[PDB]
Amino acid sequence: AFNDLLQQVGGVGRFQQIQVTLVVLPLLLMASHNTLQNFTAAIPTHHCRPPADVWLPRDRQGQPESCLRFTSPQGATEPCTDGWIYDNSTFPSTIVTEWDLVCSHRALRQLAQSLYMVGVLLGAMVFGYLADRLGRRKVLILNYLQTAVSGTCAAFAPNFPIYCAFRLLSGMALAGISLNCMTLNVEWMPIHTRACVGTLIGYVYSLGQFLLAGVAYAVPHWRHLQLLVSAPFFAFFIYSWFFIESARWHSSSGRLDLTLRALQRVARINGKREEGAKLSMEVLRASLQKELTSAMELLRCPTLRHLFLCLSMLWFATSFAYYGLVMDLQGFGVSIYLIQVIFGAVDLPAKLVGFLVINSLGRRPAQMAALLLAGICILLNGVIPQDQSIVRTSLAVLGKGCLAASFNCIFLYTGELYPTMIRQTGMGMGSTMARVGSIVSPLVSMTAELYPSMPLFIYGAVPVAASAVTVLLPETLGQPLPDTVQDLESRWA
Repeated sequence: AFNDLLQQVGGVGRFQQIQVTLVVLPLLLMASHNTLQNFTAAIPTHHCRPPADVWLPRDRQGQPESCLRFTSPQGATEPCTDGWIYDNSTFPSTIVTEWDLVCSHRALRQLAQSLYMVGVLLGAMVFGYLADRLGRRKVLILNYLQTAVSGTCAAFAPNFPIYCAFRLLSGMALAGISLNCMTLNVEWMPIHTRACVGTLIGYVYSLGQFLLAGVAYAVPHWRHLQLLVSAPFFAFFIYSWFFIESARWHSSSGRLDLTLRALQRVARINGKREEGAKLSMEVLRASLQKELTSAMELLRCPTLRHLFLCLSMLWFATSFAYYGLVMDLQGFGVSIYLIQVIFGAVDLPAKLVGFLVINSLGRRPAQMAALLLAGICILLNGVIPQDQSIVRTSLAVLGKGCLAASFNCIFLYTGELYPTMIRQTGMGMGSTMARVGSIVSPLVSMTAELYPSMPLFIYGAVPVAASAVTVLLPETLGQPLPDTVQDLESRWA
């Protein structure tokens, strides 16, 4: 037994203590690299440049129009041609100022985010197979270097295609590093110590936002902000050479001497110089007799369809509602730094109370309550006028907290419901649908010209219909996990 071997060699000692932190360190910058678009592409106030030879319309609010200008001295008007004048009050320079991505090309700002989010999905897909074929350490270091190079070269991009391609490569590598970090940590931790690691992961991810806000305030310029955000990955790659490959993959790959050498090294670096000397080729051979010995069932057989459909719908709806909700800090009214700080601070109590609710009551009432509350909050935010921020901002924050709680709730539910044979496949498909929702969310946010309230209305309407699906999901609180598809058949009967 692998757990028996881990308990014999020393379990969680100095080796694991160093490894967990040295592996989870970059997830602090994970959130920064995920959210950096909102701060490097903030749109400032602008208006049409006066001609090179009083020249600008005004609206009911009294501000000069940003896409119109006079044609006669002080009448008819002609579209802006010469250029644009921006305001350097709060944002000295962004990509919008650099490339004049306003009016006619206002969609390129969202197109950049969409092409970046394609990268995360493609990276997950490719690098899962790459890791399964060539181990975990090599793919980790390759993704480290790719992230470093892509992030460094993205700041120096004379052309929008160059910037977009570098962003897509960065997203690919970030997906790779995240997935491989999670897999390696799970593999090296014992079986019973997995919920603790997941909590740790969640916490780190939540705590990265404060660092993002601090560094963004420190460096307002977009080029320098990008460079400073992507710089530490080089030192991270430098230290990534001192990693040890996981024993599970080595055992499953048909090679035993490497696995035994790694186990002996781990035992002798933790401190158990007596226990680490008892490992033998034949003893390990006798111990490892059970471990040594797809989508077809996930879709075709009628036993998993009625669960896969609902789980995919829930994952997609959650990601679609969350990843577009996050990137709307400018429109509330208060300073975006304070808004980011509040968004990063409110998550912890929401997840705590969500954990309490799901552990004291059934899972379906918690799921439906979270989904419906998030949808209602978003709908009310869309309906309410934007003049008052004291209530609109608070409602948006409450919706974000509810969505954050629902994410963890569904993360637990999917694994706890899927049987032992398709559990990994179901989790992978759920993550894939989540990434698809994250991809489509900016494209829905694109549809703002037809109606100002259409994006918020759609964002608040999707979870409302999504929450009504959860009723069909059977509860599993205080019940043993299903093992075969036949066992689950009796429960639904």
